[PDB]
Amino acid sequence: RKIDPSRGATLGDGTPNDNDRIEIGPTQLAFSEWAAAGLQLPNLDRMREYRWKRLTQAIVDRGYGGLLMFDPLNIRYATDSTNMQLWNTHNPFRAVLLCADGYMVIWDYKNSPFLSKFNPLVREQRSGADLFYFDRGDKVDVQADVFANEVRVLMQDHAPGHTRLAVDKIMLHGLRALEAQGFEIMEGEEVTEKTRAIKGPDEILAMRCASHACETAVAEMEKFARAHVGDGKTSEDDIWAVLHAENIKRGGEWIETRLLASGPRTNPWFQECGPRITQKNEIIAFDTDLIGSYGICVDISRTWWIGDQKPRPDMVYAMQHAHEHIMTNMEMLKPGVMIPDLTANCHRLDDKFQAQKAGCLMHGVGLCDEWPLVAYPDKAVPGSYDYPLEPGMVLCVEAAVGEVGGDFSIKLEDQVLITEDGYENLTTYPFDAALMGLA
Amino acid sequence: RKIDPSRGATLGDGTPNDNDRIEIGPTQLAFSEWAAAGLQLPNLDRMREYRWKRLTQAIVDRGYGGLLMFDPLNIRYATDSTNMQLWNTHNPFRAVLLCADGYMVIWDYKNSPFLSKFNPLVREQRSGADLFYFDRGDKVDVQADVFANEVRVLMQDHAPGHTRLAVDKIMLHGLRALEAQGFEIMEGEEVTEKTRAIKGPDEILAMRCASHACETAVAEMEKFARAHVGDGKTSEDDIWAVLHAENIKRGGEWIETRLLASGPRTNPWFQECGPRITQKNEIIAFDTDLIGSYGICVDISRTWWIGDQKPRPDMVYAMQHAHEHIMTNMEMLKPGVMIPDLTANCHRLDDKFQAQKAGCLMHGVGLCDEWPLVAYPDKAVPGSYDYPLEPGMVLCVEAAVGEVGGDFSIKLEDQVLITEDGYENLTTYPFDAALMGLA
Ligand SMILES: [Fe+3]
Ligand SMILES: [Fe+3]
Ligand SMILES: [Fe+3]
Ligand SMILES: [Fe+3]
Repeated sequence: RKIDPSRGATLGDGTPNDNDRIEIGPTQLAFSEWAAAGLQLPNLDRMREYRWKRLTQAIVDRGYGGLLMFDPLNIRYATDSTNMQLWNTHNPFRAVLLCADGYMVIWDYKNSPFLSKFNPLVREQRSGADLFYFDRGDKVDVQADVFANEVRVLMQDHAPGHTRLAVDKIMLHGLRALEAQGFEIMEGEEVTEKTRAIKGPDEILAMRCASHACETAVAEMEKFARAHVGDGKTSEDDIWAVLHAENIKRGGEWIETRLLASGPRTNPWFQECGPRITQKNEIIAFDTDLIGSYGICVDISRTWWIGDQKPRPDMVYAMQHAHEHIMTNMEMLKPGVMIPDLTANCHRLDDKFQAQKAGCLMHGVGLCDEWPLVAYPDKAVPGSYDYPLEPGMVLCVEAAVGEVGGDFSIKLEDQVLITEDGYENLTTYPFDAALMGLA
Repeated sequence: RKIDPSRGATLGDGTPNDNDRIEIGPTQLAFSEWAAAGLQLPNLDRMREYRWKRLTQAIVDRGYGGLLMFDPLNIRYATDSTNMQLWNTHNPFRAVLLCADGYMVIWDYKNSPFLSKFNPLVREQRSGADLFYFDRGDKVDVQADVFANEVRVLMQDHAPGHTRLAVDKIMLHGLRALEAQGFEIMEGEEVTEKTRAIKGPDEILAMRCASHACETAVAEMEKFARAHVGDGKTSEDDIWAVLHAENIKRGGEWIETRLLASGPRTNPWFQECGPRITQKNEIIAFDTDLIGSYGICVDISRTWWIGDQKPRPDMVYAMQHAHEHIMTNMEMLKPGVMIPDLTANCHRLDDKFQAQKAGCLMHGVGLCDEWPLVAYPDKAVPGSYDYPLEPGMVLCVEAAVGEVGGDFSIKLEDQVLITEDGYENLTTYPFDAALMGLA
């Protein structure tokens, strides 16, 4: 029973054309819009092989025996398998071990070993890596030793002679149990972040699709906002709810922040989306921070003016300054540029906007916000990110622009791929004409 | 400028009646529905004080000097302050120290110290507790020592003589830095889970509101499903998206899982909500797993039959058996009953449903799934939860009922309060009359 009657045994991404399959993914709505937009689809099998090969090599390059992952985003990277991702983020029930020979094992939720079976690179599905008080109460320690012994045996068989085990993050009972087994615990995030920083061809294709779906969802939200803002009942939450639904309808997964705000709640930036009733002749600013189709993060920001009056002149200047900030900074991007040189040479925001500027001028992005973080000169730490940009990295380029004690802020941000030659702005979403000083 | 013209300086929960305030919360939509339903609103101030006093007492009772929290759900319990909750769950940028004398400090996101200022119990807003590779690269270790020295000084001043410091979960760099300051690191979750297990009166009021908002959101989803399932395009994701949007519109926060499935995808249970095109004359089953209004978790499950035909007799039996399971198990609940006695005396599912039954027959709930976990007899571990039920505990009571290799499952679950001399089922959502064999 096909989900897409117009295709053969597989969908355009190589997955089975089967309405009843376990595996989820983009909806027919999403696939339809991508085809209309002329987008080439990723091949998921080749994508999954690329990530696994790259992560395996990262382990080998460091002389480690294995990498043990409890962060659901790292688990997603290694296996492309989801399972209650958001519950998993703060309940560590799940683990993946990847050994130096490429052998990969998942410890999954006891009731659902079938969820990663679609990926043959996952060689075993086990259970019992859930080492936290809710799940095991006063008997965490017993299972921690069972689990740590399993990891020892796997490492003995698939990484013999290696005692170095990289771990991204683990509960203290698990840490103690692994150390008891003889492991020297290495920093797993140094491995995962640097590995994930370079996207293969299929990941870039997935991201193009995710970017399109997100921009479409945002367009629905803009449509809702311009039609309903100022009707005396429409709140920030009402507007933001459109983005939630439109993302989910296209096979997206969640939203990381609550960064949509209206009017004076845009300054200081990082106030959260809430019940505030929106008003005519006001700024609405937001940051998608969105985990979208194929599980790819799309992290873009736009600021809107909605009203019958024109925006104030200080608003227009702020918007122009913000847009100038990200376009100038984006021009720095090409392979071989050292991250601290991005910091040293970035566009300078006016004195009045310096106190409230964003936490970085750029950061990586893939399955969520990722390494590197490109700090502004006054916050940058020498020796923290001494590495060059490379083709296949993706960076979001940020501008947060507002005065201390001001009654609005501008937030703009684009998602940019590093190419062989330089860069490609993936983001095609319009900038507000009125705020840009146009008409 | 009031957000509610009909009230004075405060809203019904005692928060400022101010459309432009920083603090978020339930929307006017939610408040209106609750007022119409005759629900008493929580007093947030009294609620926050209750939690803080109880958490401090927990630290004192154990002979600890303090509790350091990086889990966003624990931070929300201690402070009632949110900040990019979902981003926070897998990016540990945030921390709260609560000392034995009740002194409480938050290290927040550098750019947003203002987010917890509404709670005067939070005595200081700092920054620099973000000890992970994305945020600090190769210089995590330097700040980890800065942060650990700060914790030492606070503990010297507010818990003199104490070397025991409970920690829920911390990055390894943080762990080593704290231990280097002379702290003995204790299990923080044992403190937070047992503290959070007893709800004060305002928390229970808050939960009654969240439950009502959730059931309203679910009713919208049921209306959408019964109207649109079987139209040849409506997908699981389309249906589920209604729950997302209606939650956000009422001031809810997120959904923890993807547990909605249609038809044969309901068996085995734990398949994820996806692109599947729904069909007339099929089961749809779901678990809300919802973080709702006031940040209260509402975790209920229902199973629907949608179609012009009657459900099969085995579907009716399974549904009635599931309903019998949770009503029988619920009837065991009262103060003083020992958790392992719930396990020992629980309703027995038929043999053919035993393999695929849920991971527990009950579990606690508050800001999310919480201690205790009441396991079925064949999984229960002696000595893991040797504790009695107490008034103020809230337990979800569930049933997953499906045969190995079967083409459907039933999922039912209600949310139940322990009272002074028994229990009160908080959940009023209907059971499908056709599946119950009543229609
Ligand atoms: Fe962002
Ligand atoms: Fe960003
Ligand atoms: Fe649940
Ligand atoms: Fe549950």
